[PDB]
Amino acid sequence: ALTSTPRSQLNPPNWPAAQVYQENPAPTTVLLPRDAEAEVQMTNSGAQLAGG
Amino acid sequence: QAAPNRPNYIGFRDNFIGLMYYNSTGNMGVLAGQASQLNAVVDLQDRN
Repeated sequence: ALTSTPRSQLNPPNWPAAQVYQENPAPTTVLLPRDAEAEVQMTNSGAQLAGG
Repeated sequence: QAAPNRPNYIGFRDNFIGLMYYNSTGNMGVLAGQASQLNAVVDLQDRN
């Protein structure tokens, strides 16, 4: 009575989308390495960017 | 009669010229951080 969500029928056949353990993960912040605008401008200028 | 044979010494090129694959794009080397294997040495056929 302190660990069971009040049900209407034991072993209910379809646990709804609210009383079941959804997992929220923290938003995945990615550090986009590069700015394509500057890379394209530099490569057009004649440079030949190459490396990590 | 008979003679000597012409002499030919046969030794490795100066500064070992040619032992490593320079200026050849096919067998070019690489030097990149252990991650992001993006090459960092890009060779051509014009810079000799």
